[PDB]
Amino acid sequence: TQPKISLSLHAADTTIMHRVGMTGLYMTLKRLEKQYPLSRQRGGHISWFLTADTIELFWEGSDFIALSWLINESFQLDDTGLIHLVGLDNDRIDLRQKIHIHEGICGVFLRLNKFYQAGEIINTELRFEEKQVEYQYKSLTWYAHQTFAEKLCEADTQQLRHDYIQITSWLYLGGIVRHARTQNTTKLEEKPEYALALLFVPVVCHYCLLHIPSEDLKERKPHRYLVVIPEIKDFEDASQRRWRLQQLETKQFHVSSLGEAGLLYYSLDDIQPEVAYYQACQVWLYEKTNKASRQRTLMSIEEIKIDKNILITYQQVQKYFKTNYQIIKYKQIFIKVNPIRSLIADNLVKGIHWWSNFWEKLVIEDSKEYLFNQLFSNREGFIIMAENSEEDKQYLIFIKVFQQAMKGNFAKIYAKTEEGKDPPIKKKVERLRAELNYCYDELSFKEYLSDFLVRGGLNKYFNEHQEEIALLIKKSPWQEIRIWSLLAIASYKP
Amino acid sequence: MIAPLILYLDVPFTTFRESHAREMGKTYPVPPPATVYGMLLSLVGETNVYRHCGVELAIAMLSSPKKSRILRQMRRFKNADFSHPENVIPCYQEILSNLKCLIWVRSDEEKIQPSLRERIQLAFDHPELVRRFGCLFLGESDQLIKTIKLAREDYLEGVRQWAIRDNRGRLTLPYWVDHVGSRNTRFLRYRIEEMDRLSPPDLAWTMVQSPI
Amino acid sequence: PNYYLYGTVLTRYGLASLNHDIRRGNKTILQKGYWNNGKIHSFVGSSAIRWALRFYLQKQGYLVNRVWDEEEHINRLTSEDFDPEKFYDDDIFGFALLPNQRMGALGMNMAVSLTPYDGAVKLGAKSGREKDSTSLHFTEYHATRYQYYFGIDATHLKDFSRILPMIDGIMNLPKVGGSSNIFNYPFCPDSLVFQWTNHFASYISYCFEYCDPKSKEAKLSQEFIDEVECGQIDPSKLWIGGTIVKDLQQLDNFESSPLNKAHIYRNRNEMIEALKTVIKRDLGL
Amino acid sequence: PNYYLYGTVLTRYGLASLNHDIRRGNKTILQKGYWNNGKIHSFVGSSAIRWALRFYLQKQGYLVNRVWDEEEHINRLTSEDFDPEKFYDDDIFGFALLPNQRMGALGMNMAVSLTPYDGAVKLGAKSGREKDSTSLHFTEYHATRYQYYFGIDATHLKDFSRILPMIDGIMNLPKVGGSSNIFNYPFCPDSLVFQWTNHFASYISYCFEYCDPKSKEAKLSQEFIDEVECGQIDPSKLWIGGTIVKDLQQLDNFESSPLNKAHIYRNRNEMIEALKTVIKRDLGL
Repeated sequence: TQPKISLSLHAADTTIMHRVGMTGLYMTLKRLEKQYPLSRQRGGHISWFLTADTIELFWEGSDFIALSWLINESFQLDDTGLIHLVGLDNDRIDLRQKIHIHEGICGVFLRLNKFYQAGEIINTELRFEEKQVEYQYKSLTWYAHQTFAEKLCEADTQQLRHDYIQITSWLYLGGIVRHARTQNTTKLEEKPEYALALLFVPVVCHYCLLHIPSEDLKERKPHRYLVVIPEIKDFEDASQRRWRLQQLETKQFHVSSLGEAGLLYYSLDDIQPEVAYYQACQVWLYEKTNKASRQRTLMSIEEIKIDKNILITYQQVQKYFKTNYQIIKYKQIFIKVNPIRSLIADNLVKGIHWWSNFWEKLVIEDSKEYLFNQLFSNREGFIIMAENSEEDKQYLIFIKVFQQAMKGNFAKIYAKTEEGKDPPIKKKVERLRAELNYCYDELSFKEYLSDFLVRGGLNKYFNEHQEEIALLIKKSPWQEIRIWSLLAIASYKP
Repeated sequence: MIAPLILYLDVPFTTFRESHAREMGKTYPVPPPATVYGMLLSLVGETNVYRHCGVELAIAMLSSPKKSRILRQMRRFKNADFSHPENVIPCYQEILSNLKCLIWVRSDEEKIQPSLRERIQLAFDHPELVRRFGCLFLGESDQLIKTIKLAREDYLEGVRQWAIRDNRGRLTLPYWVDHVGSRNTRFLRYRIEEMDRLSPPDLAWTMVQSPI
Repeated sequence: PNYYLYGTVLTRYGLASLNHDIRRGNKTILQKGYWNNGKIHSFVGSSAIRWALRFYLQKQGYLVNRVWDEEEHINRLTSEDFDPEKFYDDDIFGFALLPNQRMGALGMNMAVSLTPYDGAVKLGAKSGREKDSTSLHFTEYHATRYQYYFGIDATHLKDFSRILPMIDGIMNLPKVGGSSNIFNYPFCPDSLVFQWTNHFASYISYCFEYCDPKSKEAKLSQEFIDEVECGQIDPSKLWIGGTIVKDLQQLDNFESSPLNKAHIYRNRNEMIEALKTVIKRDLGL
Repeated sequence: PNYYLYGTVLTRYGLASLNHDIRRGNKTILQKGYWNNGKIHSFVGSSAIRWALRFYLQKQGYLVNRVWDEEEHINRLTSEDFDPEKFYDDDIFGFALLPNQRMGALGMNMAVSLTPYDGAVKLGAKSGREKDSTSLHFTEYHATRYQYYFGIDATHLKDFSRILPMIDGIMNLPKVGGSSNIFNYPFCPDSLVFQWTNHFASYISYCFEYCDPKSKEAKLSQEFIDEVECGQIDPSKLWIGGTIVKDLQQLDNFESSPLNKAHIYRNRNEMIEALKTVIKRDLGL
């Protein structure tokens, strides 16, 4: 029959949020026909025709009852008070991820209590490794999503309105009224179908928790919420992607950068070498302005465009570099994110070399060795990427030169070592690190480096690349040469 | 058919905050047709907005700018008292730096003489004759324009990034802006395609009309 | 007959942490963004300099509708119905309301650090045997020169005589909002590029450029000189003053270049007097 | 009117380690950053000199809201409510407890090192054969003259007579926070460039330069002298005293340059007395 509601991704007036709401409509109707395959089961007899990029609606009788049934079935609340969105497959989602998504949605969409009424704070002690950490969350009772149907349809005729409808920030993120004194007039307006899309946006977007590297996670529980909103190219592709991303563990969702969350949203995407892969998504950062802030405010929006090379490099980093340490304490499941992974990811998104300044972060900045230990755990990975770096070549040759020189020095010590006595190779290595760290200017450090190279003996590598290594020593700032010498000492493996 | 007038644009800082981004000063990558149309009206000293409906505008983006965020204690009309602290709110606004672009103006669809192209040309031949006010700016009032001059298609003799309105594109630029709310705002979906042409593709022509 | 006055002004070399942005528990990040060649430069908001000019106008007579209560650190408004014919601030910076509005007769871009920003910070632990929180603060600072560009339509002014106090204010800019307690950074001009023309477009927006990281030479950008030599941006309307005059006079062939026939003075006050005389003669003050 | 006092001060030559930043490993790095010519210079923070001025005001017997218990190494508040009318430190340095806040008359900048920092370090070790983890350590030091810039607003002072003790404190600055045990660096001035004008524009910020990259010479910068030549920065409002007076008097054509008709005194106390007399005459004290 004729469409009372017509929605197409190809429509010009739509924005990204309208498209993601359209995808939410697509998936919730898919789950509904999975739950109610037969026409008469659904109230009002609302039929939907679904295509790759079009969602098509027909029903019988007055609209009000049809959209009321649709809304009531779409958004629900379980006994525990957590959110229940039929678009997402709650059956195979565990309770921890349900708490995660519910907390996110009340923290970003239902930020205001004028739209929702909460229940009692429900605390449950979930068991991990013989530790019953008490998850404490505020249960809900009602929210404006369940009853937007009254605003969508006309009061007198119980039918969809034929004019623009004023919307609010809970429907469209970022759509606050700047001037409260002009609340009646300066309010965002939209057509009813786009209003329904803005109703159903929350299902598609995932939610992640951000941890400030400067802030000790022990002294600061995470409260910043990152909302990942993906650009829509096809309904089925987005639905499959979201259902795949449902599999991930909550400890993955805790990230240290917006780009990390964006890459995680596309981590489970299939890679096809014949198909040119390209995916785009938006990351919306929500954070309390101050300590006593009542509700979160949108503090950053950043676009991520991921191609094939960036994604495979990110998978390589994930493989080589260690995962998060799920520290668990008194109801305190802290998550230790590796800063390096994020640093690389950031540089990747920037398109700049991953090795922008790892050492700076690993040692200079990381005196505590929080990620320096990760360096120790992932030093090979660092080298791997450095190997990829062609410019590193010269420094790699210098690494081999210094390793040969220290091999010669250790051979000299072995010759000096008396029979029966244990040679202090560990003590000599510690002395090497201390002496290199002692060097305070270019002249002294170059003195020590040249003297050590001479004491090493005949070096094959320094003979083969005489001019290149000589020019590298002459040109490079002595701090850099010291850094790579320390890396050579740390990377020595006979 | 008379060659369409071409303007060279160079703005150090600019921002095109989106219609629905009212909580954040997050901006379009490209100047929207509505903002360009308004700036052209300001250049020709045309206060009325309905005078030059129908003019077709095409934008060629010479270099992709960088997006940067800045903090501002923007003032809002929340409380009746001006001195009340509720008026001042700290929020972030994104800016585009070193924006260089070329604009094609085709005023043949205009039904009122003289057309916008003729007015812009006459303004550029005789700067002293044109009477207007204010300082020419793109986006926010404080974001002045470094260089707007009459130029040919060969001014950079380089490679151009055009803004082609794709029904499946990413950007949703408005060509008519309703400042009060969002009723009369009209959107078109665009894309940035890297093509080596000195003349804009037909699709790249965005023709401004009243929302009615 | 429209008349405008555009100007690119470069400040001195000093240590500055002027504007800042939202902190991260530790560190008070000076806001920054990309610039020429993509290098990150520290910025100073346009509203900061407009606030500085408003404070200058209020500090020396020149009736202001938007008075700044120094004791309370708040902005009190004398007359809710803005009267640009009387108040200097409504005449220049304009106002907004729910008659209805008035576009400000002054537009200035945000100030830009002439040199790219490098990671620099300042430890800030407060003295005392007891070491509680709110200690070890970090203040990101920058040792560069700041260059900002402004433009005024003198015709749009309700009182044409109000251009001169703005000139004195820009010359004697009191203070851009910043950590004067830790980083007292003066904002008085050190080299000016003014142009008083009836043309709407002035191609002198950002002419001071040196890059060459961690340096203070601050040569005139090559593109500005090429634009001057081209034939446009008429040298007769140009006004060059400050320390850059020395480098211009040390340039080879400068005695024959078209830049020679531009109004050029080493002394800043002589520049200001000559420009003010020209403006007063042209506007009939 | 609106009188302000600006000055750039140079210290004597000696070994200084006054601003150790967050140390790494065993070496106590003193804070450093880039400056003129791109060479790393050592910085002493302005908060340290503000603390030194606070301590001077406390010691001389003035009220001072914040009392510093030397034996306890703790800071106490005489009254929880800041009263700039009664307390000198609240009047001058300002406050923010979080009325509530004051702008603060004294605005001071960082103390830069006139000579670039080579990287000299000093080893210290605990005596005795019994050696533990805390046995040996490295402390970074610098042999330099330090230079900082400050600016105060005479009108902004709640009591105008408070400008005299601050000048006396600057000329008699107590110890600036550092390591006095092993690097006792006196911060007493030995060459001043003071400006006391009604306009704000200041062109004396960091007007000192080194003759040789590693030397104790401390000649006046070329830019400052050239700007005095050109016509701005009126010599009648200039106040130069200290060791630089000898170098200025040994310059050629000094009797003809505008520097001749500026207030120059070999003895710093005489120049301070003259400037104090001028200030007391100007502000009716």
